[PDB]
Amino acid sequence: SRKTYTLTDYLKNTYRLKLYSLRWISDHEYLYKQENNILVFNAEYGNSSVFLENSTFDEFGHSINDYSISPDGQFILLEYNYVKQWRHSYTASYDIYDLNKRQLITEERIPNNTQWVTWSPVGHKLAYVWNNDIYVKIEPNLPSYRITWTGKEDIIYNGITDWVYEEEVFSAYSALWWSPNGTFLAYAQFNDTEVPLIEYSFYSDESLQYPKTVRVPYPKAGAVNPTVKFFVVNTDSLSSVTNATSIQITAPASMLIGDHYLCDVTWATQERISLQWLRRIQNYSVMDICDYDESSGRWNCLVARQHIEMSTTGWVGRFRPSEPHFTLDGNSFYKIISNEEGYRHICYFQIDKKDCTFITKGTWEVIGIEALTSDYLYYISNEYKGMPGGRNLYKIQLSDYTKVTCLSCELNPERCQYYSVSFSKEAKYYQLRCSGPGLPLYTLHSSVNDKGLRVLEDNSALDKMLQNVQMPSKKLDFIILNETKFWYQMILPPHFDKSKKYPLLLDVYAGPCSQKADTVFRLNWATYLASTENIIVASFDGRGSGYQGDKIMHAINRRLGTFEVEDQIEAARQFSKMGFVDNKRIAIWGWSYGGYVTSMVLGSGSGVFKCGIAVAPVSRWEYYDSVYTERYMGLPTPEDNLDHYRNSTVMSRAENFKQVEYLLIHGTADDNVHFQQSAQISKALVDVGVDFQAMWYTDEDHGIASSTAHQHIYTHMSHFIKQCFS
Amino acid sequence: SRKTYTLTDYLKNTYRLKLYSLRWISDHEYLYKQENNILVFNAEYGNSSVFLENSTFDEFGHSINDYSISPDGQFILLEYNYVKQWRHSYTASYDIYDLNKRQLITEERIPNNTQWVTWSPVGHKLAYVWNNDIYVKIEPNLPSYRITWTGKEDIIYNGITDWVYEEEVFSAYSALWWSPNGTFLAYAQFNDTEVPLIEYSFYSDESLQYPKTVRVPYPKAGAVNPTVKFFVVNTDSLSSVTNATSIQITAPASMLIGDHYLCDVTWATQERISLQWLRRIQNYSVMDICDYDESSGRWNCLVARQHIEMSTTGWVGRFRPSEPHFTLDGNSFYKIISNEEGYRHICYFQIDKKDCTFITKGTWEVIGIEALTSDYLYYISNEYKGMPGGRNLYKIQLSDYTKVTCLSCELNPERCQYYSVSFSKEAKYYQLRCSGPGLPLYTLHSSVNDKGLRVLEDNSALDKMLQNVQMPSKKLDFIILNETKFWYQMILPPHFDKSKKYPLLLDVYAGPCSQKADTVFRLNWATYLASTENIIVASFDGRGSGYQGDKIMHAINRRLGTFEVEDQIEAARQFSKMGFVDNKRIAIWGWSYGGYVTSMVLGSGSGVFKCGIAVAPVSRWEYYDSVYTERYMGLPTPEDNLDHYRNSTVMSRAENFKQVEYLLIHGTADDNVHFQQSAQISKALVDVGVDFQAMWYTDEDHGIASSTAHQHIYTHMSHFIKQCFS
Ligand SMILES: *C(N)[C@@H]1CC[C@H](C#C)N1C(=O)CNC1(C)CCN(c2cc(C(=O)O)ccn2)CC1
Repeated sequence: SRKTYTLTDYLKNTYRLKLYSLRWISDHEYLYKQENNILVFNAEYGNSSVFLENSTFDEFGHSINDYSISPDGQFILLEYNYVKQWRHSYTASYDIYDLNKRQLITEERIPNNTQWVTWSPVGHKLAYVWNNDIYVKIEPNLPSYRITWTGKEDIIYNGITDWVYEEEVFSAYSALWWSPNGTFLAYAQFNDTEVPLIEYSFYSDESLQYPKTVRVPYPKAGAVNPTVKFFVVNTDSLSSVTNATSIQITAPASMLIGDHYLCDVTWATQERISLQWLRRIQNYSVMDICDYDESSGRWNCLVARQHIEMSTTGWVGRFRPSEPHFTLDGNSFYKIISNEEGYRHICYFQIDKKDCTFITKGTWEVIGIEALTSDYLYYISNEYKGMPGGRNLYKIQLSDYTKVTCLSCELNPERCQYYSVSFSKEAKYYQLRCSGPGLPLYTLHSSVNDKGLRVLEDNSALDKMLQNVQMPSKKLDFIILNETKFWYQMILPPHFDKSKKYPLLLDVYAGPCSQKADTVFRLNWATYLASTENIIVASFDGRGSGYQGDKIMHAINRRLGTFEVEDQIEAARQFSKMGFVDNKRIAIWGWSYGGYVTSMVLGSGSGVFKCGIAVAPVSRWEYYDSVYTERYMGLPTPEDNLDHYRNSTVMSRAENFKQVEYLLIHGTADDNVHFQQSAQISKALVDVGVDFQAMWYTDEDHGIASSTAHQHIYTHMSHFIKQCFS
Repeated sequence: SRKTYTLTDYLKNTYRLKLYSLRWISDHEYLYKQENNILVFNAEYGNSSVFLENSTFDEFGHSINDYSISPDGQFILLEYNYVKQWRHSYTASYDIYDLNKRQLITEERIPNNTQWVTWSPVGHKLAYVWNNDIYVKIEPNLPSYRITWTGKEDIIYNGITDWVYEEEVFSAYSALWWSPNGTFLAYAQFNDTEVPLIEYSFYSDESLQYPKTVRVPYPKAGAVNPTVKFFVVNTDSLSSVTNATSIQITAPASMLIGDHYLCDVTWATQERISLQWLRRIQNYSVMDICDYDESSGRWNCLVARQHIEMSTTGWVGRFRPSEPHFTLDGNSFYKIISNEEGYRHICYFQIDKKDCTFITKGTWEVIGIEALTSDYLYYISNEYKGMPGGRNLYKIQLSDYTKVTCLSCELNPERCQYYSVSFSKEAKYYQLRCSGPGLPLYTLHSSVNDKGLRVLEDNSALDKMLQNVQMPSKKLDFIILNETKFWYQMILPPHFDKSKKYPLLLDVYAGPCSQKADTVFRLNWATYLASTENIIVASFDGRGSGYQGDKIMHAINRRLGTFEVEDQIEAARQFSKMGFVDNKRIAIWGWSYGGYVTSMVLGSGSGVFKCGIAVAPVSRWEYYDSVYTERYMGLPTPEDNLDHYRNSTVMSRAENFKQVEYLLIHGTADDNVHFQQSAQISKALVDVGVDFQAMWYTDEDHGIASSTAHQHIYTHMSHFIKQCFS
C-alpha cells in the first residue's frame, strides 16, 4: 500500500512525537513553556494565563536555551552561552530578570563560565560554582559570598563532581544540596590530586595547525580514586568581611578504614541530614543520620542511629543504594531495598531501629518511590500482569499496607503499559506519562479521588500521519531457560508472515541491571530496518538483567562477560528455532556495553552469528572507570579478581573473528569509553590476520550525536547490514 | 597454463630476489656477507677466504642485527638491542670485538641506548652519540672523550639530526662527519627550543592501562624552525682532562640575516671542508669552503671561495643543493647544477672562481657523479635512447669533454636499462647493478679497460621458478601533451590482449621530482593485481615529475595540488582511449603524496574514476613539515602564498566525493604525515554527508610495515579493489 518508515524518515525525523513538559511551581500551578511564550496553568480547572511573553527578550542580545524561575515567582534565571562538557556537566552565562519591576538586574551579576547554579528550595537565594569554588548570593542584586577557596582546576572540586562521580554515582554535575528552607547549604569536595589522567587528541576545526591534547582525571579499574569530604555551612550566619565557616561531617569508621565513596545525601528536616557511604568494595554501605547542634554549631551523627545495607550475593542497590524518603517529623523513612527473597521492595524504618518493615512484597519489584504524603506512598512498579517490562503507578495506604491501589493499570490497558509520573509540590495533582506500547499519552489527575482531569496530549497528529505508513509491530514475550523465564521483544516487519524466514538483527546492551525488552513505543533505527528492510530486530533480557530480582541480576557478579553474552547467544539460537528466521542471516549489534557483548559473542566461536557491529565498545575492563567496573568485577589484583579481568577481554578472542564479518566504530573524542578500547581490538585482529571493517569519527564522543555524525553512522551501519543480509 | 603470482606470494615473499651486497675494504678487495660467515674477495681473480666464521658469536648471548667492521679490518662493531625510531634514527647497544686477539672488549664499552656510532674513515677510531652528546674513542678499549655537554632531550641535538632534518634534509640520523684520514670530526648542533610539538596517543601493549602521549618537536609549515650551529674538533689534540675544544664555523651573513638551514657538508681534503647553507626560502644557497689555520687552530672560510646557487623558476636542487666532488688537491670540484636550458649537468669549479664550465649538456640529466680519478669522472644519467626512466654509467675524459663513453648501455640492452654502481677505494674496480627491466644482474669490472671480470649474481634460480608462473608484462612508453612528451608505464596481465577491455588501476605518487615510470623490475602488489586479477596497473609522470629538466619539474612551483593532479586525470582520460581499458572501471590509489593526489583526483569531479584508495595522505599543507612543504609552497602568510595553501586542501572538495567510492587508511602513530590529516578529511566528508570506507592501524607509523599490518592492509585493499571492479 502506502510507503514504509524509511531511513530518511528516521534521520530527518519526519514523524515527530509530541510531549508535554510542565514545570510545577506549586501544588496548584505549573508552567507549560512553548516554542515562544511561557504559560501558567491552573491544574484544577485548566484555565491558563501568560507568565511572560516570547517577545520579552527579543533584544536580549543572546540566544537563551533555558530559563529557571525562582521558587519565589519573583525572578527568572536566564541561561545562555551553553557549552557542553560531559554527559551532565556544562558551563554557561547567567542573567537574572526581576519579574517584579520587569527589569534586568545588571549589578553583581553571576560570572561567565559558571559551572552550576541553583535557587534555594524556598526563597530566592542563589548558590553557584565558578572556578571550582562555591558562592552564595542571598539577594539577586547583592554581592556574592565566597564559601570556598580551595577550588583548583582538575584537582579540587567544591560543589561539583569530577568525571567519575558525575557519570557513575550522582548522574549530575552538582554536589551541593540546600536544606528544606534554605538555611543550610550542604556540599561535597572532591580531590583528584593523584587520580591518573586519560589523554587523547582533539583535532578541532580544520584551521588548527597542531592537534590539542585533552587531559582529564579519570580512574580506571584498580587505580587511585578521588577522595571526598562533606561540609555544611549556615547561609544566615554569613558576614561579608569574615570567611564563612563550613562544618565537616566525616566518617563512619567502617568507611574510613579504606577507600570509600559518598553515594547519597538527603535532608530529613531543617536540621537533620542523611548521608549514605559506600566502601570501594560496593558490597557494604552505611547511612548516617546527623543532627544540627544549636549551641555548638556543628553536626552530630549518632552511631546506633545509622543503618547498614549490604549484600552477600552481589553489590548494593541497583546502581547505588536507594534514596530514603523521610516522614514529616524526620523520625522515620521509607526506602527500597532487596528482599530476603532478592526482590526490591519498600522497607519502613525508624531512624534508631535496626530492623525495618517491608510494606510490599511479591515476585516483582518497586522501581521507585515517587511521592510520600503523611497519608499515602506513591510508587512505580512492574507488578501488573507479572510483566517486568511494564511500569505502573500505585499508592499504598500507610495505615493499612493491605490497601494498595493501582492508579494507572486500567486507564487504557491496550495503549498504555509503561508509565512515569510527575506530582505537584504537595502531591495534590499528578501528571501521568504513558510511553507505550501505543502512542505516548499525557494526562492530568488529582490525588484526593484520583480523578482523571484531562488529556494534556494524546499525539493524535502523529496518529494521523502514521496511518498512511506501513509500520512494524512489536512482540513482547518470554522463553524458558531451566526453570526461569527470560523476556525478549521483536520488532516485526509489516505484514509479518510466520511462514516466511526473515533475517534477524539482535539489538543488544545487556549490562548489569539493564532491560531491552519492554512496552515502550519507539521510533528508531530498528523501526526502519523492520518497516523498510523487512528485518526482524530482537532484544533479549538474560542473566544480569534488572527489575526481576537478584538471583537473575546478581548472576554475573564478579563475572562480567560470561552469562550475559552466552544468554544472548542462546536467545538467537532459540529465535531461529521458532520457524520464521533464516538462520543463515542472523546479526548482532550494540553500543558501549552492547558493543562489548556484541564483540564477545562474535568472538565466542559459536558460529551462530554471520556479522556484527560494535560501536564504542569496552574491550577490557581495566580500561574502564573504577566506580562502574569495580561494582561488578571487584578489584583487578591477584588477591581479588585479576584472573577474570584477564579472561574477559575481547582481544583474547581475536582468532574466533575469522568466522564473522565485523564492523568496528568509535568516536575519537570519547571521554567515557576511550578510543583506546577499540584501538586494542583492531590491533589484536590485525596481529591475528582477521579482516574486518572499521570507522572512526573524529572529534566525536560516546554519543556520536552531532547532527552530521549521527546521520552518517546510521547510514554506514545500514549499508553494512544490508550487504551482510542481501 | 600453470599458476599466477598470488597475493600470498607477495605477502609471504615466496619468490625471493637475490642481491650481491659487497663492501669494498680496499682498492682490490671487498667483503661479502652470507647468512652465516663473512668472506673477503680478491676483485682481480675472484678467490676468497673467510674473514670471520658465523659460529664466532654463537654464545654472544644477544641477537645481533648488524655488524660493522672497522676500515682497519682490526675490529667489529656488534649492534644489538635495536629499537627503531623515525625513518633513519634508532637506538641500540654496541659491543666491540677485537679481531686481532679474537677477544671481546669488556672495558670502557659503548653505553646502552646509543643514538649513533661510526668508525673513522681509516683507522679504528669511534665517535658515538649518547643522550644527545658526542663521544670519541681513539681506541676501542680506552676511556671515551666527551666532546659536547649541551645535549638536552627534544631540545639540543649534538651529532644527530632532529625530526625534520633527519627526514627532509640529511635523510640520516647522523650529523657528524669525519675528515678523510680521521684527524678531524665535524658535527652539527640542532636547537629545537621553540619548535612546536606534535602530540598523539600510543596505545602500546594490551597490558598498558593508560595510553601514552608521544610528543616530538615538529615544525609544520610556517612554524618556528630549529636553528643550527656547526663545529669541528681536532681529535688528536685532546688531553683526557681538558674538555676538548670545538671550533665553530658560523655564517655566512647572507644566511644569518634570517631563517636558514645547513643542507650539506663535504670534506675536500684533510684540512679543507665545504658547507652548503640554504635560506628558509629555498631559492638561495651559499657554499663555503673553509681551511684549517695551523697557527690559529681555527677555521677560516674565505669569501671568494664561496659559491652561490640560486633559482628564479623554482627551488635549488632536486631536493637540496647537490653535493660537490673535489679533485685530489681540493683546488677544484664538480657538481650537478641546473642548465641555462633547465637541465641538470655536471659543472666544473675552481674553488676561488665564480663561474663554472659545464662538461656535459643535452636534453637529458646527469643523475649522479659516482667516482673521480685524475683521468676520468664517472656518472649516471638518463641519456641513452632518450628515455628519462633509464639509468646508465658513463665516463668522461677530463682532457676532452668531447670524449664520453657509455660503460653499461650495451652490456645487455634487452635485460638491462637501469644501472647503479659501486667503485672500489681508488676506483680500480667497480660493480654494476642492473635492476631491470629484466631480472637484476650484478657484475664486476676493472676500470683500466672496463673489462667484465665476471658475473656476481644473475638470479638464475629465481628465473627457473618464474617460468612456471604467469607473470605480467611491463610497457614503458609516452604520450604527448602540447608539444611535450610525458612517460608512463603499465603492468600488463599475462596474455594481454589489446582487443579485450581490462579494468585499470592508476598507481600514483606524483610528488615534485618523482618518477613512477621507469625500467625497474619489481615484485609487488601490482604484480599480483595484474597476474592473478588481470588488472592493468598504470603510473604516469606529469608536470612536477623529475629527471626531465626544470620546465617540467618547476611547473608546480608554489602550486602543489594543481597540474600534477590534473595531469594524472588527463593520463587516465588518455588511457581509456587506447581501447583496452574499461572506462567504467578505472580506480586510483597512492601513499603519502600519492594519497594526497588520489584524494584531490577523487574530489575533482572529473567522472573518470569509480573508486580510490588514499593511504596516509596529506590533506592540507599547513599540517605538513616546513622544510619539505615550504620548499615548493613558500610560506603560508597573506604576504606570500597563503591563498594557494587554503586552495589546495582535500576537504574543500568533500562534496564531490559523492560521486565515488573512497577508502581512507592511516596509521595512528604516523610521526610523518600525522593521523590528524586523515582525521580532518573524514570530518569534512561526514559534515557533508558523504559515505566512505576507513581503517586506522593502531600504533603503526608512516610505513604500516609491521609484518601483520603490512599483510593486513594489502589484503583489505585487495578486497576493496576486487569489489569495485567485479
Ligand atoms: C557504555 N554503556 C559504558 C561502558 C559500559 C558501561 C555500562 C553499562 N558504560 C557506562 O557508561 C556506565 N555508566 C552508566 C551506567 C551508563 C548508563 N547511564 C545513563 C544515564 C542517563 C542519564 O540521563 O542519567 C541516560 C542514559 N544512560 C548511567 C551511567
